Amino acid sequence: MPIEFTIQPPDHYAGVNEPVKRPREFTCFSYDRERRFHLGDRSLKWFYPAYIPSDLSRGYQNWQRHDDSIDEHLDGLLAAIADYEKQTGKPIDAHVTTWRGMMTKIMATPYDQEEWEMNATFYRGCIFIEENHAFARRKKMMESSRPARSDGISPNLMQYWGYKFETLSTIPRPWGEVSRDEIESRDDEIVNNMEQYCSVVRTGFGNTIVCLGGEVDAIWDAKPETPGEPINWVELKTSRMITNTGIQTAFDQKLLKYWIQSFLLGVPRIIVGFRDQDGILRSMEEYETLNIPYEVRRRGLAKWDGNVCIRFAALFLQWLRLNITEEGVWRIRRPFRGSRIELTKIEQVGHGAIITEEFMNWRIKLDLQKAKQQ
Amino acid sequence: AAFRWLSNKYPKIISPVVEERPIVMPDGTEIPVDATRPNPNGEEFDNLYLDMNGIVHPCSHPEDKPAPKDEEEMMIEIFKYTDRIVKMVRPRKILMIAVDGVAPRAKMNQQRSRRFRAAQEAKEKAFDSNSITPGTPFMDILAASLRYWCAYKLNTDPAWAKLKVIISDATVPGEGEHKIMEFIRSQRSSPEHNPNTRHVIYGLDADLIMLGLATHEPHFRVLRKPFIWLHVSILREYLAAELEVPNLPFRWDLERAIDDWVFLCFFVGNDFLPHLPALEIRENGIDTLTAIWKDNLPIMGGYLTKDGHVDLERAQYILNGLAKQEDAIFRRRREVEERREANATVRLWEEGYADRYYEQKFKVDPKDIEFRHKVGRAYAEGLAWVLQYYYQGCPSWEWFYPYHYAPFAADFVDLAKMEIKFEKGRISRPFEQLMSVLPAASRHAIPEVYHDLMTDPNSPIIDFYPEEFEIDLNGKKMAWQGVALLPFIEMPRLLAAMKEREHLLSEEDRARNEPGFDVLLISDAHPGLYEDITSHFYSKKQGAPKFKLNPRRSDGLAGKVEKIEGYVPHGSLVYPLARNSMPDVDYDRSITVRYIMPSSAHQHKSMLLRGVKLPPPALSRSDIEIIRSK
Ligand SMILES: [Mg+2]
Repeated sequence: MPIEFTIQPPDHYAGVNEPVKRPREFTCFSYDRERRFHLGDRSLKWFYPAYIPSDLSRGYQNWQRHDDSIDEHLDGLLAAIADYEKQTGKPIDAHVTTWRGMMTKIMATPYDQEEWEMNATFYRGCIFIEENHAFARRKKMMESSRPARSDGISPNLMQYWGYKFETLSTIPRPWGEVSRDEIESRDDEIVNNMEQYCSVVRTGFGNTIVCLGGEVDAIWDAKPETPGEPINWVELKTSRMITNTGIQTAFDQKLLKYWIQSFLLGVPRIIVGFRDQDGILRSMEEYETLNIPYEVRRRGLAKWDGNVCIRFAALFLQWLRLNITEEGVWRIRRPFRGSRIELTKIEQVGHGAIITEEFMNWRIKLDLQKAKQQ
Repeated sequence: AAFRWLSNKYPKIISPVVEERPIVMPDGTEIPVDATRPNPNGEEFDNLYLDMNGIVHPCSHPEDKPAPKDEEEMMIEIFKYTDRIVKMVRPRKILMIAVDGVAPRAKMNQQRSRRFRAAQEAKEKAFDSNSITPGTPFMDILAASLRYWCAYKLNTDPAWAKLKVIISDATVPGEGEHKIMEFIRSQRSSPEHNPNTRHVIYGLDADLIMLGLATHEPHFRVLRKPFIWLHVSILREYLAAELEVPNLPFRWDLERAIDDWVFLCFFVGNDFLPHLPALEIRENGIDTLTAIWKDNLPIMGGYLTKDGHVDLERAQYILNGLAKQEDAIFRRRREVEERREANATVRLWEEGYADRYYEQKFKVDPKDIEFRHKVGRAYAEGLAWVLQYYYQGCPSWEWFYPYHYAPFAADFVDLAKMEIKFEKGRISRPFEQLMSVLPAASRHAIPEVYHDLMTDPNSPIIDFYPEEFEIDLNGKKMAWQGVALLPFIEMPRLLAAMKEREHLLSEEDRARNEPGFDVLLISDAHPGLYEDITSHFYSKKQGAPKFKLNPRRSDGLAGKVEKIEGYVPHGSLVYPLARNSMPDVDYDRSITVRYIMPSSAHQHKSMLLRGVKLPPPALSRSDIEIIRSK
């Protein structure tokens, strides 16, 4: 028989305030413009705002793209954790490890109708999760095979109107150290999205403790003097101007995923840029990650509440910890408008490519150190 | 003149201070005003800065009192006035007391030109007001008295319990306003500085509002019987309406327009240079230059100033636009003056006027044209020095402008061809200031070993100390409006004459001539910084004697602090003067450290910080359309 988890209506999970253990950054890593991995914060940027009227379509022909046909699995996240374990002389206490994107798709599942598919594996009492890259690529081939809209807006142009706004809105050092010309000239810098800062956080829902990796765009000031204190991160986003309440509905539905995505890494502030339908930037606004659900609740135009997502994630993670107990690879799938998540064991032994041999060799060395210490 | 101009052009920038006054009891005792409550002005201020020579001079020769009979009576009046300000401002996070140190040479020449007149008036016609100068016995008594009063306040006034008190007394170089501005730049450069920090400054000079604009902190306030606020935010709304021009070939940017307007104000008049013949602020010379700037901004290809540096190629357009009008401005002036004075020697309103001017004032042959251009280039170098001194700290301590008079705009030729470079120089010692800026009448203020040099006919520098000198009233009505034709100091000759001797000074006098340090004082109540200073400098686990502040633990004061030698924490606080007119305290709750600013190795920048939230419009749609129409 196949194994299945039933997605109840939100009403079934609601009204219970399941506890969340506040996110702590405990290791971090950078990608540079040429996609070399480096430990630490060398690719982090400071926020500093754009010139209000500017053309987001400017420079589209020169955009340096990360090639999503390349599959990176978990590689940077496992490496950054393995360094923290080497520095501390102990395994981390988290027993589930993943990219934030899977955590978002899980937490959105009670409300979102979209299909998603994942590969997962178990090793030495710990669980690891990734998106199925083949499913993602096939879906993106099908989406790029659709006929164009009457406005002519390419999804690729929408995605460039993403990353251009991040280059217009950042600086490579705190405001005290950059020159004037390095702020004024930014309209003419060529955009790159291979360069990233990834933050790794320890977090937990109810009884289960989880380690999340994810991208963070920028910081508002300096990192704090000692670990584990709240950090003034910023997330930067773009969307069309809210010209009428029909757009406000779609925006207040986007805010569910924005809130989850910034909540899971403790990012306190979102800054949103609004384009017109040709691509000119027209305004910017500030939102606080604690208050987004409260504002959407107060407008009442969209019907979601994060306590459902949190408890659904806790129950689902616990259900994975009950059903998955041995090595090999499992596939998790959510059919389009499907009322049940599907689970199946697809490979009997090993990890496919979800885990590096370097990570296996490090954990083997660490368990040999536990035996030698005892 | 500057205030009468500002009040009449920009009246909405003013509002009266909300003052809460002490209760006086039936026995004549005073109940102190509890400053732990919210400020009654309806807005809360993080930082207060005192330009302390806005108090010390008034106390020594007041308009509305008899003068104090002795130095202790003067210090008590200084405390009464200083306490009254803090009670109405109630600063939550920093109080800074700045006292004038040794000044740059370009300022010393203006002080010399003031003090020789005061001495010749007293000679033609008790406490000598020249005693208020770095390195006198009086400034030593003040420098001790202020540290006592701050320590005593940190023991006995609950509103100061979380306050940092920063003192920069007369032993530390720079004038008070030019100390305070460097502290504000130091904080803006820090990565954790709150962009909505609220500041107040107290002082008498009209330059403080020009400095207010030049900070680019948006919520900044200026303060000056009742008191009034000037708000920098409201003046920025006036300038944003007035300076705008459509269809420029570059991105419009308000901070650059404000800096250009600030430069055009210092061009009309400042303390360092004589003002141009074509300009007086009473004639609205700022409007004339503003009109010229708005008319050339479409074709200069950009703004006149960039972060306190001036573009001399663009400056030529402004000076050409003035030069086309000088003969009309002189005719307009003389017509109005001769008309007014009929109804109530150089002949600026007749032809050939510039040849007679250069003959009578500079004593040159009028036919030497290139001398006029040389004076022009020297004046343009002066304008470049003045702007950097306000925006980027002191650019040279030894530069000065070597003439009693100013050139015409018609003399400013090819400014685009100039090279401007400055050398930092040596800051003068306190006695080197005292001998530069005192006439021989006040010599009781300085060590005896130098007295001969001021009065002996055989002195190698007697020519710097004339017993009488010419004043040219220059068609003005008062000796304070005219120019004193005093000789300029050849600085190497004076320094040689004081490098000789010096071994004759007392060990106290020799010690008094050394440079000082700033100090930070705090109360034992402070919720983090007192734990840090006691644990780091005074626990048995003694750390390094220099320490870095943390902005989350210091309430956003950013910088470094240093342990003081020979000081012992928490002994008895003793009042220093003879008659015990103020209390001692048996166990001092305060502690003291040396204080160091985060150094501006970079340029500062004329920009709003990220996270600035400007106040809502004080000007109405009607006020904006009125000023655009005017
Ligand atoms: Mg972003």
